[PDB]
Amino acid sequence: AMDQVNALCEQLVKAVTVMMDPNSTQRYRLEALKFCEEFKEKCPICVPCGLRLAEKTQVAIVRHFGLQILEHVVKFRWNGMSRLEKVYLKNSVMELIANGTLNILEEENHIKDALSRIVVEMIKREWPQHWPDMLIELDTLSKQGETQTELVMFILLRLAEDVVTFQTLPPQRRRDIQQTLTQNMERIFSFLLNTLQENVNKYQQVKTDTSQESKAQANCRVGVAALNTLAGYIDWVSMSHITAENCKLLEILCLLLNEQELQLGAAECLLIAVSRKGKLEDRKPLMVLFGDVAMHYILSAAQTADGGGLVEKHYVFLKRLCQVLCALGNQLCALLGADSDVETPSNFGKYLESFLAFTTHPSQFLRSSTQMTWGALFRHEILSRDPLLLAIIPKYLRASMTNLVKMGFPSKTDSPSCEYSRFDFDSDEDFNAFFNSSRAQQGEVMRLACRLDPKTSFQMAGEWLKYQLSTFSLCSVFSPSFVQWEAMTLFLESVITQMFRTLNREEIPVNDGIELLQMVLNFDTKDPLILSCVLTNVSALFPFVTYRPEFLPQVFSKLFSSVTFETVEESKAPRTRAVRNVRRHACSSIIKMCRDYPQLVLPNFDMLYNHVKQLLSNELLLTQMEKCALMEALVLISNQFKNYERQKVFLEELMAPVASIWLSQDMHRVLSDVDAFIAYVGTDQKDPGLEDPCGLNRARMSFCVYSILGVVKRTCWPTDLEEAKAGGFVVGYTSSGNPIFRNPCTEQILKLLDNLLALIRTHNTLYAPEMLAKMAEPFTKALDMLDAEKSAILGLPQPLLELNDSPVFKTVLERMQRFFSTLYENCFHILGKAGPSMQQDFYTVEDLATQLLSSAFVNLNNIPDYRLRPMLRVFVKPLVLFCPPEHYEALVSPILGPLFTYLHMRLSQKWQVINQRESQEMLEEQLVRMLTREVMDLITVCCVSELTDLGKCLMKHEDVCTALLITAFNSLAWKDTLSCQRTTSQLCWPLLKQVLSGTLLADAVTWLFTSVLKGLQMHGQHDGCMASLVHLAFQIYEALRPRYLEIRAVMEQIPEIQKDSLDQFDCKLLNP
Amino acid sequence: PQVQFKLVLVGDGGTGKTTFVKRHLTGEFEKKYVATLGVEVHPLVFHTNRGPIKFNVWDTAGQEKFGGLRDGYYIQAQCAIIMFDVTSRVTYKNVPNWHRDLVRVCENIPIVLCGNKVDIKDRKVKAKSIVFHRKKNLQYYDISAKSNYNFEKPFLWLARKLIGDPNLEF
RNA sequence: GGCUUUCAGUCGGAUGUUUGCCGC
RNA sequence: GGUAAACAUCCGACUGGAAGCU
Ligand SMILES: Nc1nc2c(ncn2[C@@H]2O[C@H](COP(=O)(O)OP(=O)(O)OP(=O)(O)O)[C@@H](O)[C@H]2O)c(=O)[nH]1
Ligand SMILES: [Mg+2]
Repeated sequence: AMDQVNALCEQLVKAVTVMMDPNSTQRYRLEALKFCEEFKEKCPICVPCGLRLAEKTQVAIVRHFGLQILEHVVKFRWNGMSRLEKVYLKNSVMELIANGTLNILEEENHIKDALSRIVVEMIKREWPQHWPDMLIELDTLSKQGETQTELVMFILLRLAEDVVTFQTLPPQRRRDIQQTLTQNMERIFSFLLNTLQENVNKYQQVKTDTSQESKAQANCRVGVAALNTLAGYIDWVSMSHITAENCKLLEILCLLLNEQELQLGAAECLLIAVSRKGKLEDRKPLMVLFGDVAMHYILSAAQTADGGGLVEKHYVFLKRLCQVLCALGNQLCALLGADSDVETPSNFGKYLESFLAFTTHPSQFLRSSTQMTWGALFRHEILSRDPLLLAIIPKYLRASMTNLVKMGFPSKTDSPSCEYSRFDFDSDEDFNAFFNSSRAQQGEVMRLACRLDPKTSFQMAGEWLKYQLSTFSLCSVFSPSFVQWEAMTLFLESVITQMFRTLNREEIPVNDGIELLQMVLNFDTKDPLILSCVLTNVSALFPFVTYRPEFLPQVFSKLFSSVTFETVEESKAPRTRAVRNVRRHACSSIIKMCRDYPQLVLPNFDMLYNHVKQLLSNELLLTQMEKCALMEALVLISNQFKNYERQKVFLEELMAPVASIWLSQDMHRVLSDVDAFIAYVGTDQKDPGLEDPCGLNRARMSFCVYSILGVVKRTCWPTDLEEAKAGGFVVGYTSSGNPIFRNPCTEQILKLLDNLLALIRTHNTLYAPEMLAKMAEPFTKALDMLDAEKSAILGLPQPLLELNDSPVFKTVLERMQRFFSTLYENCFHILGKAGPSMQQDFYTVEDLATQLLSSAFVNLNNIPDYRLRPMLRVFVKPLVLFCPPEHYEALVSPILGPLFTYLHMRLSQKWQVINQRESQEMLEEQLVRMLTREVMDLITVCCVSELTDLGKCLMKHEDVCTALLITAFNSLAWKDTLSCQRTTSQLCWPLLKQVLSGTLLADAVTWLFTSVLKGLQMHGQHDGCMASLVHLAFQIYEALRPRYLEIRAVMEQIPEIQKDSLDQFDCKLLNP
Repeated sequence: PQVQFKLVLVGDGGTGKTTFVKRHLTGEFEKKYVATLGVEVHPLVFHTNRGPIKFNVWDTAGQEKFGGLRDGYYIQAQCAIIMFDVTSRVTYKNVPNWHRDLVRVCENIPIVLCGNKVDIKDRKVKAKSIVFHRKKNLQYYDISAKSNYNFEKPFLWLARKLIGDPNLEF
């Protein structure tokens, strides 16, 4: 009625050819496609056609399409088939394996696939119960030869994948084949093992025996299949089978690591095996790999990592072997720590020797990889005490020194590593990113190494220093010297800080210490980048001066000279970055020095005082930033007077010029009036590029702000009570009996507070569009974000400008832009720090809260996101958190109330803009995310500890309370998935848990639950939110539905709810 | 014209395989998702520092009911790109499928994995959750056919791999 | 239902390390 | 020195994958 077998085969050949034709009419294509679909659905003689096309004579393309048919029939048409038809199709396909395919070495990989897919498809249709002799049938086919055995391996691996890993079958049918698999798993895995074992053997003697290449090549190909298909089971199957015959499977897999043709397969089996997670006791037998026998083949294969140039085949094996060795160490670390029967392997020395082989190899990738396992080895409760590990650290750190040197670019040719870096990373950018992030992790691991062998680490950091000191825009840049110096510094500094934690007060190489300290001191450079390492090496070595205070002056000399300039050139050329970097770096070391050893710097105080006084004498000489770092340092030494009045007098004298300029009559006007202010700073004016007087003004104002902040941040009573008493710092003691301190800088700072709040208020007012429009067109984005700060928070990276260059010149607009951002943050910083510094002399200030509200919180409606975030973090968070409860009433309450109300309102409106939906807008979306997190965090830290005192306390307030609940439950509706869980689990609940008994205004109850639901509505998709929100929804319907009845009102508006199933649950809780 | 290589493009329906290619060839962005039927082979020429290099790109339809020969298009391929969408979590789940199918039919070919449409508001598939490429030792590049972010990176890497010249420039 | 260890996710907290930026 | 962002080690908050227990 339809067609004859002969006729269809003909068109099917014409259709497969047109489809494979790269250059065929698109129209002929569709008709070919439409032919085949129809054929595969309706044609009753498909199997005769499939078997015909599928036959060895045709072109591979055609054979494959024949086989694809026989697969499509098993897969879509089995149910519309007679028992006889099936038995016929089965026997034909089984015949196909028997001898309907080409022999082994001829025969495309794809045909083996297509034939294989058909068997697997029939196995999944009916393996356990209608096809019981399948395992025997395959076992029979496999004895016929290698072409067959390979085919069986293709099938057992596809079958293992589809049912277990991809599990692509209905749940029910899937489950039964897996149970069957497991039941037969000893048989199946025994079969995989012996196949492998014999095939390898035959390949063994026959390999190098000239007149037998075809059989060596064949027995090999089966090995590869076995290893491949084994790799399908090795991770999922019970550990019984792996361990099976005195662990023969794992033994051979090690032996095969030294056979070039089977290694990658065997490495891949080892890898999966040893990454097997789960029950700790199931991994215990993995320790066999540490055995004498296995370790031998492991080490042998690892020794061949001679690294003699990049051979793609070998290097790819090494990347694999390496991961095997990594996982096997993490296994060891995980099994030992748990004391559970696992005792340190005898052969541990061999594992290490072998691991070290990869640690010292040229390849960046290979070295980086070892790090994590080394980090696990070095923090082991037990293995860091192992002496085989102790023994290995000299060789390890020796490796790390080289690892520290930033050599091996994909583009350059300087070192062996360069070759491989090309294999592994597209560009230098991909290389950098890997390198730098690698070295972060490398950092922590190297410390643990030093912590375990402090003597050696110091000795080798020592010798690398002595070495660097005497070796090697045409002065210095990114030359081999600088790169060598930076790595050397970094190692040493790392080594010394570590040493002064582990070695007792007495094991210190003092003599060798000062030895090096001297050499560093006497060394000399006119080159900024080198000096900058010098300065670091001084600070690293500086704990030595504790023993030999004679050296202090030299130390001061070294640092202060660097502060002043870099004699690249003075008032004639522009300041290069590396120059302004060392100066900053020196000033930094000055603070670190004074902050860390101050009894030490103490005897030398007048001299430093005098020095800094001299340096500031010419107001034009140092940077404001430099000026203040020095003042900061001076403050830090005065902490050591440990005496109130003594410090009181110093600081008032230190601050005496700053007070002058700040409390000045015309400064007051500048600080209070917006027009006075715009004036002082030069946004009023259009020489369209001679800002000149404007700059100096806005630098003096920065100077005061920088100072006030400096003093507040650093001033300190003695940290020892008994001592704090004696210098007259203790004012009395708390109810709980904790001393109450007064701080020497209180009187002085408090005097500057009115002008600060003055400036703060004014600065905030400038953000009004009618104030902002008062700026001149040159400077209209004076108060916008620096393009620096933009690509910053969009993740859009930057190029690295050379430190020997000043190409980016400080634009008049960019100059102001930097000023505003810093002045804004710095003012708030002082207020942030005022609380924890002054204590209850700041908190008890009269009408503080009102002053703060009218200044700091004055113009929020116009204050942007990027300003408010800084404000909250730097100012509000600390103001509140450091407040003694006595005044949660006085000021915390009157401030947080209006703040939370506002913030919440601001955010909801911000979120509705976002819910409404190039770079310029997309950017602002990011700032809403970060602000929201900041706000939620602020709320959490405030009352979550269940609530803190000021949690309880703020709740016992009308406005505060409402604002905390609204905000918290509204958070669930914002599209930021990070806040959902945080707020839900930590915040939403204990808030309601506080306002159970009493007034739960009916309208409030209904809203609360609707808002939790909007949460489930917004998120949904995300497993984190949903679970967490469901539970929270459940807690509200359970503490609130025994009392109120309007909760159910809400439930019934939810799409698809059986009211009957509701009723049943509703009454279940209203009875017992 | 010179060497010429066979390139196989696989992945779920709607991950933008056809649009990625239509771009490279013409240089225009296609908006409507007209479902691909089977395959559409496209030649792409790349004047390198080593001469012109051609790419026969087999744009195979990854819609269940529309792939023609499917596995048959992989026949004698020499490099492949497996593509998925970051809007659809499902498409990254299905990557190991597209992979098993490829290596089985033609083993040892360089494959590049590609997460498309990174220009879309919020990525459901987070850049940190992408680990498959590391377990199967393949290259990855998140990309966009509307944005052109890493537009040529997959071709360049393949080209680099086939010719065995790490310094190869497009 | 009452009490716990192991294994992946989504966070949370605490240290630690690294990389950017800081002439106003 | 300060500030922001990445990663790593450790001890909870819940979703889900094996069991011990009153
Ligand atoms: N925003 C965005 N949309 C894209 C991008 N790439 C593709 N699309 C859209 O995705 C949809 C489908 O793209 P196609 O290329 O047709 O999908 P395909 O891989 O050919 O689908 P199949 O061939 O059937 O597997 C279209 O609606 C395109 O507009 C992208 O990079 N960004
Ligand atoms: Mg397509």
